[PDB]
Amino acid sequence: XNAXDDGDGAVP
Amino acid sequence: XNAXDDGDGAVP
Amino acid sequence: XNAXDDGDGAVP
Amino acid sequence: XNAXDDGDGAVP
Amino acid sequence: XNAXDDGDGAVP
Amino acid sequence: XNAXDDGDGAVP
Amino acid sequence: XNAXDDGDGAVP
Amino acid sequence: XNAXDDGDGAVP
Amino acid sequence: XNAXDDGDGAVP
Amino acid sequence: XNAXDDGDGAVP
Amino acid sequence: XNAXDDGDGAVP
Amino acid sequence: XNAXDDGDGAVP
Ligand SMILES: CC(C)=CCC/C(C)=C/COP(=O)(O)O
Ligand SMILES: CC(C)=CCC/C(C)=C/COP(=O)(O)O
Ligand SMILES: CC(C)=CCC/C(C)=C/COP(=O)(O)O
Ligand SMILES: CC(C)=CCC/C(C)=C/COP(=O)(O)O
Ligand SMILES: CC(C)=CCC/C(C)=C/COP(=O)(O)O
Ligand SMILES: CC(C)=CCC/C(C)=C/COP(=O)(O)O
Ligand SMILES: CC(C)=CCC/C(C)=C/COP(=O)(O)O
Ligand SMILES: CC(C)=CCC/C(C)=C/COP(=O)(O)O
Ligand SMILES: CC(C)=CCC/C(C)=C/COP(=O)(O)O
Ligand SMILES: CC(C)=CCC/C(C)=C/COP(=O)(O)O
Ligand SMILES: CC(C)=CCC/C(C)=C/COP(=O)(O)O
Ligand SMILES: CC(C)=CCC/C(C)=C/COP(=O)(O)O
Ligand SMILES: [Ca+2]
Ligand SMILES: [Ca+2]
Ligand SMILES: [Ca+2]
Ligand SMILES: [Ca+2]
Ligand SMILES: [Ca+2]
Ligand SMILES: [Ca+2]
Ligand SMILES: [Ca+2]
Ligand SMILES: [Ca+2]
Ligand SMILES: [Ca+2]
Ligand SMILES: [Ca+2]
Ligand SMILES: [Ca+2]
Ligand SMILES: [Ca+2]
Ligand SMILES: [Ca+2]
Ligand SMILES: [Ca+2]
Ligand SMILES: [Ca+2]
Ligand SMILES: [Ca+2]
Ligand SMILES: [Ca+2]
Ligand SMILES: [Ca+2]
Ligand SMILES: [Ca+2]
Ligand SMILES: [Ca+2]
Ligand SMILES: [Ca+2]
Ligand SMILES: [Ca+2]
Ligand SMILES: [Ca+2]
Ligand SMILES: [Ca+2]
Ligand SMILES: [Ca+2]
Ligand SMILES: [Ca+2]
Ligand SMILES: [Ca+2]
Ligand SMILES: [Ca+2]
Ligand SMILES: [Ca+2]
Ligand SMILES: [Ca+2]
Ligand SMILES: [Ca+2]
Ligand SMILES: [Ca+2]
Ligand SMILES: [Ca+2]
Ligand SMILES: [Ca+2]
Ligand SMILES: [Ca+2]
Ligand SMILES: [Ca+2]
Ligand SMILES: [Ca+2]
Ligand SMILES: [Ca+2]
Ligand SMILES: [Ca+2]
Ligand SMILES: [Ca+2]
Ligand SMILES: [Ca+2]
Ligand SMILES: [Ca+2]
Ligand SMILES: [Cl-]
Ligand SMILES: [Cl-]
Ligand SMILES: [Cl-]
Ligand SMILES: [Cl-]
Ligand SMILES: [Cl-]
Ligand SMILES: [Cl-]
Ligand SMILES: [Cl-]
Ligand SMILES: [Cl-]
Ligand SMILES: [Cl-]
Ligand SMILES: [Cl-]
Ligand SMILES: [Cl-]
Ligand SMILES: [Cl-]
Ligand SMILES: [Cl-]
Ligand SMILES: [Cl-]
Ligand code: NA
Repeated sequence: XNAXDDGDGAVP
Repeated sequence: XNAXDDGDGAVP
Repeated sequence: XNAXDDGDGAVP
Repeated sequence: XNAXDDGDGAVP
Repeated sequence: XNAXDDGDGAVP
Repeated sequence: XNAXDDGDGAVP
Repeated sequence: XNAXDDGDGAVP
Repeated sequence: XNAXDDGDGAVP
Repeated sequence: XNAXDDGDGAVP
Repeated sequence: XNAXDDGDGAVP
Repeated sequence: XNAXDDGDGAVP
Repeated sequence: XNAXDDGDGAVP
């Protein structure tokens, strides 16, 4: 996997 | 963004 | 399956 | 807005 | 989960 | 939380 | 179709 | 489990 | 054909 | 992703 | 172990 | 894909 600090998908 | 051919999240 | 809006596992 | 105690999005 | 037609978070 | 005896996610 | 939350085959 | 006479997955 | 270990289509 | 002009899976 | 960001089995 | 002689997941 996750990127973005917003979990899976959304921001990479 | 998407990777994986499974849409957002899931497989990168 | 999924619950929680966070994908598989994590919050049910 | 927010729900979830996780801020905007994520868990409602 | 989402509301708003603008994805996760932002407008409910 | 978990269900399925396979841990978090996967089988509920 | 699928059952199981593990995709085609495996758990019904 | 299997259905279909094609093994696990595929036709139920 | 299949790729991905998830059968036909889905992940290549 | 897809190949084949027949969508996901089927002909690669 | 796991691979794929889909948990145990599924995509390696 | 599988490894381990125990099918998808579990032992790699
Ligand atoms: C090189 C590839 C193909 C991906 C690595 C980065 C990554 C793990 C993205 C997934 O982030 P999200 O789950 O937030 O979309
Ligand atoms: C290196 C980073 C940070 C991302 C590039 C690849 C990417 C855009 C992955 C996101 O895929 P999903 O939406 O399928 O998780
Ligand atoms: C009552 C049982 C046994 C399952 C129904 C609810 C469900 C489908 C949970 C899975 O959620 P996560 O994949 O987010 O853990
Ligand atoms: C009437 C609607 C549609 C929402 C009520 C609760 C709410 C404001 C949800 C948004 O929570 P997140 O920002 O955590 O997604
Ligand atoms: C049960 C609660 C508290 C809210 C349901 C409405 C909902 C699912 C809003 C989340 O929308 P966004 O992801 O657009 O913030
Ligand atoms: C009624 C609800 C909403 C959940 C109860 C069952 C549950 C806790 C599912 C989570 O299972 P996994 O963690 O294996 O996905
Ligand atoms: C009535 C029949 C015969 C099947 C209904 C259940 C079904 C659609 C199962 C296939 O699940 P898997 O793809 O997970 O093996
Ligand atoms: C009631 C359910 C849930 C399924 C019963 C029949 C079954 C065991 C389907 C699995 O067949 P495949 O392995 O061929 O997909
Ligand atoms: C380079 C081409 C054109 C195909 C070879 C690899 C292949 C056979 C992919 C099909 O996988 P799925 O059936 O999992 O989508
Ligand atoms: C690297 C691999 C293994 C595949 C690339 C070509 C491809 C993306 C085929 C998938 O096509 P279908 O979705 O039509 O099966
Ligand atoms: C040495 C071997 C044979 C495995 C290394 C990679 C691995 C740990 C695959 C298991 O991933 P899944 O649980 O997603 O299948
Ligand atoms: C390319 C990678 C990383 C793994 C190769 C070995 C493999 C396909 C293991 C998956 O085994 P299980 O389905 O038992 O987890
Ligand atoms: Ca991810
Ligand atoms: Ca993310
Ligand atoms: Ca994170
Ligand atoms: Ca999100
Ligand atoms: Ca994405
Ligand atoms: Ca895509
Ligand atoms: Ca993906
Ligand atoms: Ca699930
Ligand atoms: Ca979801
Ligand atoms: Ca969840
Ligand atoms: Ca909000
Ligand atoms: Ca808050
Ligand atoms: Ca936000
Ligand atoms: Ca929230
Ligand atoms: Ca949401
Ligand atoms: Ca929204
Ligand atoms: Ca939407
Ligand atoms: Ca759980
Ligand atoms: Ca357990
Ligand atoms: Ca489980
Ligand atoms: Ca099936
Ligand atoms: Ca499914
Ligand atoms: Ca499987
Ligand atoms: Ca299944
Ligand atoms: Ca079966
Ligand atoms: Ca059979
Ligand atoms: Ca079958
Ligand atoms: Ca195929
Ligand atoms: Ca296969
Ligand atoms: Ca595939
Ligand atoms: Ca495809
Ligand atoms: Ca096409
Ligand atoms: Ca195709
Ligand atoms: Ca097919
Ligand atoms: Ca594993
Ligand atoms: Ca993982
Ligand atoms: Ca999973
Ligand atoms: Ca497992
Ligand atoms: Ca996996
Ligand atoms: Ca496997
Ligand atoms: Ca085997
Ligand atoms: Ca195994
Ligand atoms: Cl992250
Ligand atoms: Cl993709
Ligand atoms: Cl959900
Ligand atoms: Cl909150
Ligand atoms: Cl919406
Ligand atoms: Cl988000
Ligand atoms: Cl359990
Ligand atoms: Cl399912
Ligand atoms: Cl059969
Ligand atoms: Cl495969
Ligand atoms: Cl195509
Ligand atoms: Cl992983
Ligand atoms: Cl094996
Ligand atoms: Cl599995
Ligand atoms: Na948005």
